[PDB]
Amino acid sequence: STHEPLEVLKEETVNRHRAIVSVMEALEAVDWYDQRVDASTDPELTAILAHNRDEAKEAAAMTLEWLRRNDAKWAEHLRTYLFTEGPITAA
Amino acid sequence: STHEPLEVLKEETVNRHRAIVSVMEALEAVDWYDQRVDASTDPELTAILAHNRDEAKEAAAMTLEWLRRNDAKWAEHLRTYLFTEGPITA
Amino acid sequence: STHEPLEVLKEETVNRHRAIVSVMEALEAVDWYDQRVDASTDPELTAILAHNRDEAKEAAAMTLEWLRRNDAKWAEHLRTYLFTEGPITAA
Amino acid sequence: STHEPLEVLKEETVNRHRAIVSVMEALEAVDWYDQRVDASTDPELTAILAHNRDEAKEAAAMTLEWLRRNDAKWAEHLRTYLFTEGPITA
Amino acid sequence: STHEPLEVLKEETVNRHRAIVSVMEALEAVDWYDQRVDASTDPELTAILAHNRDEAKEAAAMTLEWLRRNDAKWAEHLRTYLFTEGPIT
Amino acid sequence: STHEPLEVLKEETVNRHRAIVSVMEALEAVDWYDQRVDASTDPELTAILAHNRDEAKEAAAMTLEWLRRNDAKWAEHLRTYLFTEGPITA
Amino acid sequence: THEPLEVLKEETVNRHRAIVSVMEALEAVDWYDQRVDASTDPELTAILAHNRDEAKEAAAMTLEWLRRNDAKWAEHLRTYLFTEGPIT
Amino acid sequence: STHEPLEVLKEETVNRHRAIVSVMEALEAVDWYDQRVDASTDPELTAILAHNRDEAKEAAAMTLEWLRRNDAKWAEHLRTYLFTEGPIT
Amino acid sequence: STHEPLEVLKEETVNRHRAIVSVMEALEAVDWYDQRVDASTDPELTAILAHNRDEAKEAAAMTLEWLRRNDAKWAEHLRTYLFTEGPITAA
Amino acid sequence: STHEPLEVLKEETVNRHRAIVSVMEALEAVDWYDQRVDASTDPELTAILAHNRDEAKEAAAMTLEWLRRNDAKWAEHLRTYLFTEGPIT
Ligand SMILES: [Mg+2]
Ligand SMILES: [Mg+2]
Ligand SMILES: [Mg+2]
Ligand SMILES: [Mg+2]
Ligand SMILES: [Mg+2]
Ligand SMILES: [Mg+2]
Ligand SMILES: [Mg+2]
Ligand SMILES: [Mg+2]
Ligand SMILES: [Mg+2]
Ligand SMILES: [Mg+2]
Repeated sequence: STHEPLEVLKEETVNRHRAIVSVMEALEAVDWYDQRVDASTDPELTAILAHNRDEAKEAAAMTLEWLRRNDAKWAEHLRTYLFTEGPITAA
Repeated sequence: STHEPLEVLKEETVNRHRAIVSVMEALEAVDWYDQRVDASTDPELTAILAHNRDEAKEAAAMTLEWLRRNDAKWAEHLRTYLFTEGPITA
Repeated sequence: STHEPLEVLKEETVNRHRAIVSVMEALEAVDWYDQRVDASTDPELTAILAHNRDEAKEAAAMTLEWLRRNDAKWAEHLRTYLFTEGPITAA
Repeated sequence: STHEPLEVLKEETVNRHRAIVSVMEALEAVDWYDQRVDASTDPELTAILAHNRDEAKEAAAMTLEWLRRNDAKWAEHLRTYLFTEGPITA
Repeated sequence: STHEPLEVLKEETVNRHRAIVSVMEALEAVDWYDQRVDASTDPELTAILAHNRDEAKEAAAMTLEWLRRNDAKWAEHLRTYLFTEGPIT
Repeated sequence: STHEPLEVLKEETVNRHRAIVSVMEALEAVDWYDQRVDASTDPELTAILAHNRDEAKEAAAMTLEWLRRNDAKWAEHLRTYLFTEGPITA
Repeated sequence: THEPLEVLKEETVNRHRAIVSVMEALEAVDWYDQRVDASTDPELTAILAHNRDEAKEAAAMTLEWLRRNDAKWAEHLRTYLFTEGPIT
Repeated sequence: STHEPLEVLKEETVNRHRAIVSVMEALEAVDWYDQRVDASTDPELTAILAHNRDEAKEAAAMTLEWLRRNDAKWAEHLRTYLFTEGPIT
Repeated sequence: STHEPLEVLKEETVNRHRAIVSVMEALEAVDWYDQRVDASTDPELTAILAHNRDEAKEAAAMTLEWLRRNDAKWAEHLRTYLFTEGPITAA
Repeated sequence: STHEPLEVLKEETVNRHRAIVSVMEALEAVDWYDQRVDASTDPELTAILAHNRDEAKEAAAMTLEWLRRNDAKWAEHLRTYLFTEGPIT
């Protein structure tokens, strides 16, 4: 699934890759479930879709914390920006 | 861009969509840049690639903070897990 | 996201479409998560990936039950094969 | 057809992959067949598509049972939710 | 799902489009199921896959018969080649 | 181009794969050529496209006869439905 | 298409139909020829090679249409086709 | 990037592959550039896009001549249809 | 061919979109042509491919100057980095 | 990520490939961000997207200069067209 061959990649690069694409897929799941939540005309499907939407938000948060713990620059930038107030582009 | 038609989606949903896919695109850029840094055999090229890799992390972090501010569940789950100690799943 | 234009589709069909593709995406995440579980050389990431692997299984299951309650043939074929013994083709 | 290389994947993980993508492809055919059932303006084609739609639902059902027999968590979660009454998220 | 817009296409063309992509999708499933039959190391799964493989051939054949009945050239060319002997060439 | 690796596939499975995808690609060209015939506003182009469309039906028909000859269930299922009368779903 | 139809000229849309018909024919020639090399069944190989060459013919016809209906295709095809010596 | 694996392909087949897909990629750029010429509302961009549109036409033609020189059936079929008069079919 | 619907885009934006993806496609032809130049074992074909590779570079160049003339930040950032000496990151 | 296999590619060709695709990916980021700048109905988000849009223009510029230093024909053609006035063609 990696774009470069595995023998030229440091083991750590490959685990960050596995974590990053797991976040990507959770995010995409959040977006698509929410869109189906707005568009659904069956209220029982909608509760299911919204529950799993929020489970996918959780999966993303866990895996982002791993990246933060395992990457110095994710650590610095996430601290710079998450849980702040005032203009985001100026933090 | 969207999966469902724009006319049945709430304004807020569509703005969050724009933020989510931007984080996705920055995440993917992080991954691909970093793999290229490992594999690059030109150190001037490697330096560019590694610099822009970290600019993409910042772009991701900015947009995720936006999601955090505009979505109750993004705020709750990011607060449960980010900047913690001990087993993440716990 | 539908193949045929929305105006020629019955509302129920579009609701089942939303359900089916949601199961498809959940299945896919189960598969991709589990493969990363085998391949991860970081045990912290592996635990995160396995936890979310199994939440994706739950989302699949909830949404198939919705399909079952809202489709006569899903109800029939699921009843025939799930929770059986002996050769599956022989049920 | 796998994301990770075959050599680091347990044999069962690869057979479960084969089952999951087969279920995925069956589901997609159900969906597309049903949409074409609604849209076809030739009632003969419509009968074919509806018949094969349901064969495809059956193929998904068979393979899902295989998953349930070969994965403790599929078995638990399918036991929690299928053939129940009342709110699915409860 | 069509390439040209629906307002400029004849209705029969659009039904034939529905039949054709149904055949393609069944064919693709035949191929992919059969490859998994070869590669599967769990024989209970292999049996499921081979049963579904062959149900997919049946869906293709039915829908190819619909095309044959609803398209003169499908009828001509399928008549020339199917169930013949000697070099297909 | 095979979903599974070549070393685990039987040679005849791989040749049927080569035949099957050739039929698919010919089928696709029938559909796309026929759609362009309906939509074209140049009658010379229209005549080219309808000519090649029907050539594509021929390549499919040829390769489907090969499949019939080389796969027991293609033979059985094709012999059940082609050149029949009355409701197909029987 | 790329752009929406309402901003496109009708000459451009017909050329598009011709161009992608050539592209698809070209792609079929390639994939057929690769399967000709790879096939270990000679009756299939004969079929695949036969249809390969029909696809070259479908491409050639449609290219003549582009030539007759596009001034620069007519110019560039005339410059290079059926020549000898360095193509550059 | 090839359909079949490289180890079972002739180098001739693979060089013709390189030529065919290069023509395909040029053909697409001609189409997409021309569509952008129609759609552009800036006359300078439009002028750039049209020039590069026509460079792509040239690249297809050169590479198509190589195919003619290296493939007996390319040679026969191109010589039947290019630069002719009357019904192409 | 736009991610967002045309009716919400500024006309100058869609034109810049048209120029950007044209650069992208020319860049891609340069890369793929060059790889075919290295790998090709026929020099007539390699010469053809090498000629068109460089024509594609020129197409990228022309189109990027249009972007430069119609977007201040393209103009600024391109003015900082192109035709410089010494470490590219430090300009 | 290459179309041809790495073993037949010169080391520098692969490096230029890495640089080219990096520019390509930046370019796409500029476009999609800018379209969302126009379309967003939340001004805080728009500010983020406009900032990141312009960071991506910068990455493209950096990486484009690297190409200019490592490819004689990029150097010639970039020399010809960038920072000029008058008809580009
Ligand atoms: Mg949870
Ligand atoms: Mg906790
Ligand atoms: Mg259903
Ligand atoms: Mg749950
Ligand atoms: Mg059955
Ligand atoms: Mg049956
Ligand atoms: Mg013929
Ligand atoms: Mg012919
Ligand atoms: Mg020229
Ligand atoms: Mg030039």
